[PDB]
Amino acid sequence: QPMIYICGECHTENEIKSRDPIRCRECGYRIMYKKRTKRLVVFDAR
Amino acid sequence: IPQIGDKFASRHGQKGTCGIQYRQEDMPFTCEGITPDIIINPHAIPSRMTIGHLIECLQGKVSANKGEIGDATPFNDAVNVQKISNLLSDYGYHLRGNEVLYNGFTGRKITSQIFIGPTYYQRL
Amino acid sequence: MNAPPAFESFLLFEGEKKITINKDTKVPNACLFTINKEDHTLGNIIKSQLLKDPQVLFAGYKVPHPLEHKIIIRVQTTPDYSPQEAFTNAITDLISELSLLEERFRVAIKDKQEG
Amino acid sequence: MIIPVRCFTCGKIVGNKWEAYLGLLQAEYTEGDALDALGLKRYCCRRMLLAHVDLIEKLLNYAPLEK
Amino acid sequence: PYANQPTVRITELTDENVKFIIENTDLAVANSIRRVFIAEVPIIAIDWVQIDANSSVLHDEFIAHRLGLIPLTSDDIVDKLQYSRDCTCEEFCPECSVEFTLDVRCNEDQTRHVTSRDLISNSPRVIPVTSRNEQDDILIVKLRKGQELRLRAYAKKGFGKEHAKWNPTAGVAFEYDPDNALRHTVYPKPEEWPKSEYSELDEDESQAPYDPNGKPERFYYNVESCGSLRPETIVLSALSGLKKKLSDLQTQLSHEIQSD
Ligand SMILES: [Zn+2]
Ligand SMILES: [Zn+2]
Ligand SMILES: [Zn+2]
Repeated sequence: QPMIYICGECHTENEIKSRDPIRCRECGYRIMYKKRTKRLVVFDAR
Repeated sequence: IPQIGDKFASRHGQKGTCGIQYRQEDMPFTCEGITPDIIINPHAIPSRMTIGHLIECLQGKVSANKGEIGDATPFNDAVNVQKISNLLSDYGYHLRGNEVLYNGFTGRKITSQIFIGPTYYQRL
Repeated sequence: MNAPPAFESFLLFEGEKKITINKDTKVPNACLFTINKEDHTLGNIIKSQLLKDPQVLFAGYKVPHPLEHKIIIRVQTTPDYSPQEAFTNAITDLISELSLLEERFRVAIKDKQEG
Repeated sequence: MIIPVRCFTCGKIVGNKWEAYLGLLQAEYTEGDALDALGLKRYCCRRMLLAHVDLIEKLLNYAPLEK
Repeated sequence: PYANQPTVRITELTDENVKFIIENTDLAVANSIRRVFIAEVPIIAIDWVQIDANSSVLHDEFIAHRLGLIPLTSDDIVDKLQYSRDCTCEEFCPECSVEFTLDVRCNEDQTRHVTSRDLISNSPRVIPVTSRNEQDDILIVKLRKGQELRLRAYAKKGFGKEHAKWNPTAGVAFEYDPDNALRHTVYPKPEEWPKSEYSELDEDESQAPYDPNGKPERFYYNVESCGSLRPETIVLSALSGLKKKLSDLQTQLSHEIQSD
């Protein structure tokens, strides 16, 4: 539900809800990245 | 991961796709158990006259055995094939870059001594 | 996309026989042994051991396709002998040779580590 | 980008030799003598160490995504 | 019509390689032994990775592939473990697999070298070779301050036919007839070729006189170990594996003969 994103410039973990302009609350940077999922991906070391 | 059908090329116009992949026990090997990473067909050389491929392979064998980087600058009279061959004969190899290889499937020597050595290949 | 799993070279598929014997009708006293999930490693030794049998008239093997994972070994023997018997004796002889080689390598290692 | 683990040709481990190789090079070894000190006698493994470009050192000049 | 009586003579035995000679055997037997060294001598290697966190500059498959190629000491454990095909357990169990854990975080300013020493195992017998009690540790990844790598691997039993990471050899030198007496090679200029290390010829003589009645005997081997198995363990396991391949083949042969 929270969908916490990371700032491209300040690297801050901040929560943003839908219908919200994409703005970091710590520095106002406009580019955000999603965090790595918690799902379990498996690799054959090959 | 490279596979049958992927296109590879040397720096001499010698392009080609992977026909098949053999495991290390299926590939031909030298007396010291070096198997080729790639095997290319001799028929790609004569019509094309990519002698730079062969000189680069020989220079690369010298470079790897000597611990240096070969100088393949185009117009350099201080580097010719006879010098490279004389250098390679100092590291216990046939001066022309040939080696006795053994058939990986049967282990018998191949009657024709094969030309083998490091060459810079590209994955396209 | 089309890469077979690497175990398919070694593992038998369900309902697939390791070895199948088919009578060769062209000449008498000949058989084709289609061995699945083996390669030159066993084919070459079985062929070369069969060539040591004077009652074997033909002994050859082939991997019909490298991308496929079977070998075919053709064995023809003299009329008083059998290709199945020849193949069995070849495997027995290879096993005995490898047992002797293993014991002698153990002895050589013991000598080398000791003195 | 990083030193391979095995030699592509033989499968000898070269992953543990890059740092030692660099330390020998700053110790005023020639590349050949350095490769001899690490025990890379086949020209395939000498190829592995001698032709390696440590790009990871340049990729570590960028700050990570998370602090 | 019967087996060979091969003899053996080991000319060098170190922790890194074994140099030996097999005499009075067929070339096919010698080459099948050579091939089994590379492709049918099982060892333990990481074949399952679960990346819980990877902030490093190498993507997940890069790290996984890199972990798979780290040799793990397999000497006495490989014979005991089962193939996960044969294990009657779920995905994993201690009878068919070995658990590794890696958890590194670069908090300090200098680059942190995540090496094979950071691969912590549940089994003390199966550990990275470099981590075994000199040679440095294999480098998995370099981390910058703030980067972190946390994963959980499982190592399995396999051999080189399935993947080169299960290949225990770091080179198998194989040779026979060092002086070209059988003329299985034909040198256009025999004087131009260097002499084998196993040659017994005076320097004026380039190759031995041709032997019309000759057969390949006296095969010279130099089996170099990647670290997982001892070289002599590689050779012994190769002979045992080839013998069990032949035994299984004979069992199936007997079933086919009797079923007809
Ligand atoms: Zn921000
Ligand atoms: Zn190598
Ligand atoms: Zn299990």
